[PDB]
Amino acid sequence: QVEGEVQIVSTATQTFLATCINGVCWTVYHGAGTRTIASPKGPVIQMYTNVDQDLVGWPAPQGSRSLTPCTCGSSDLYLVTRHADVIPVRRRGDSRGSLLSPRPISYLKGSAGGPLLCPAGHAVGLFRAAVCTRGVAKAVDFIPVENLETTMR
Amino acid sequence: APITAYAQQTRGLLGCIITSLTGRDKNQVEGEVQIVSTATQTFLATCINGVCWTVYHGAGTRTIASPKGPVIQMYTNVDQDLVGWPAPQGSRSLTPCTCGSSDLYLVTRHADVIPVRRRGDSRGSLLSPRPISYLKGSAGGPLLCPAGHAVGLFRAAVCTRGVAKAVDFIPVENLETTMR
Amino acid sequence: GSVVIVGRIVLSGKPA
Amino acid sequence: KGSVVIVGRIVLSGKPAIIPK
Ligand SMILES: [C]C([C])([C])[C]([N]C(=O)O[C]1[C][C][C][C]1)C(=O)N1[C][C](OC2=C3[C]=[C][C]=[C]C3=[C][C]=N2)[C][C]1C(=O)[N][C]1[C][C]O[B]12O[C][C]([O])[C]O2
Ligand SMILES: [Mg+2]
Ligand SMILES: [Mg+2]
Ligand SMILES: [Zn+2]
Ligand SMILES: [Zn+2]
Repeated sequence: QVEGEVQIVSTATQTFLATCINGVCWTVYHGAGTRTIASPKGPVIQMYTNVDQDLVGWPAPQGSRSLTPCTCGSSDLYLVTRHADVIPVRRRGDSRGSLLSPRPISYLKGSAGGPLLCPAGHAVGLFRAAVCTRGVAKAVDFIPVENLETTMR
Repeated sequence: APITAYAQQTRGLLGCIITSLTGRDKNQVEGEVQIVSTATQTFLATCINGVCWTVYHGAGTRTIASPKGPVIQMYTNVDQDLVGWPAPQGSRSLTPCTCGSSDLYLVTRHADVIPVRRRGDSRGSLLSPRPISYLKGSAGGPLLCPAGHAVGLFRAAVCTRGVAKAVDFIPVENLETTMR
Repeated sequence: GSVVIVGRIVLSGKPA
Repeated sequence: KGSVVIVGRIVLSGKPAIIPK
C-alpha cells in the first residue's frame, strides 16, 4: 500500500517518467504522443494534450499519489531521475535551470517527465529536456507547474 | 533537502491506553519526529540533540512510556510551553540551524511539509492558509530551514474564522535557554 | 501501443 | 495521570527510492 508520486513508463521504443500532480499523471508529449495509458481495465485516454507545451496528462493510476505544487517561489531545485538520484539545480528563468554539478548526459537519460522539486518537496516543474554541451548536461529545460495548472482550465 | 516526509502508525487505541497506564513500551523507535498521545490529546514530539521535545499544553508533567517503564521529563518550562525527555533508543535527532535563514518548512502530523515565511523571532506566515483542523495535532513538530536543520517547534496557530494564516513557534535558541 | 508503467518512485523513501 | 505514548512516527531522513516488487 505504499504509493509513488512518480511513474517509470515505457513505449515500445522509449522509456521515461511521469509525475502525478493534482490527480493527473503528466509526462512529455515527445515521449507519449497521443497514446493511451495502460490499466487493468484496458487503455485510458489522455485528459489533456498540449503539443505547444510538450505536455500530456492522463488520470492518475492505481499505486500513485499526487505531488503538491510549489508555492514558495524558491530557486533551489532538485531533479529526480529514473534511478532515484537527486540532482541540485539552480533556477535561472521561467523554464530553465542549471546543474550545480554537471553530469554526463546518460545520467539524465530516460528521466524526462520527472519532477523538479523545491526545498519543500513540492512540484516546480516537469523535466522536459537536458541542455547539452558535448555529451555533458549542464542545464535543464522544464515545464513550469503554472502551465499544468492553466492547461487544466 | 529536498525535505520529504512519511508517517507510520505503530499503535492502535487499545494498545495506547494500556501502554499509557503501564508506562511500559516495548515497541521499536525510529525517525526524528514521534507521533504522541495521551488519554485526551494527540500531538508531536521532535528529537533535537539527543532530547525529545514537545509542547507542555499537550504533555503537562507526564512521563513518557519506554521499554523500562515510565521516564520522567528532563526539562519543563510552562512559560515557553515546552517539555523534554531523553530521546528514545533508536530515534534520530535533528540539529539546530545556524544559517539564520528566513524560509522555513513546517512538518505536520500528516507528514506534509508546508512552507513558512519567517516574520519575527517566533512567528512565521503560511504561504498558503489552511483549515485550523488541518494543523490540529501538529504542535511539537519541527520548523526546518532549507537544509533540514531545526529552527523551532510549532506551538500555536494564528487563526481567524477557522483559517490559520500564520504560526507561532518556540525558536531553537529558547531550547538552549531552557536546558540552562 | 499504450504507455505502460514499469516501476514507481516514492519521493519520501517510505518502505513496505 | 497516564504516560505519554508513542503511537506513530514521522521520518524525514528517507530519500527518493524505487518501490521494490
Ligand atoms: C486554539 C487557537 C485559537 C488556534 C490557539 N491560537 C493562539 O493561541 O494563538 C495565539 C496568537 C499567536 C500566539 C498565540 C492555539 O494555537 N493554541 C492555544 C494554546 O496556546 C498555548 C500557548 C501559546 C503561546 C504561548 C504559550 C502557550 C501556552 C499554552 N497554550 C495551544 C495552541 C493549540 O491549540 N495548538 C494546536 C496547534 C496544532 O496543535 B495543537 O492542536 C492540538 C493540540 O492537542 C496540540 O496543539
Ligand atoms: Mg526525507
Ligand atoms: Mg509526506
Ligand atoms: Zn516550494
Ligand atoms: Zn540552516
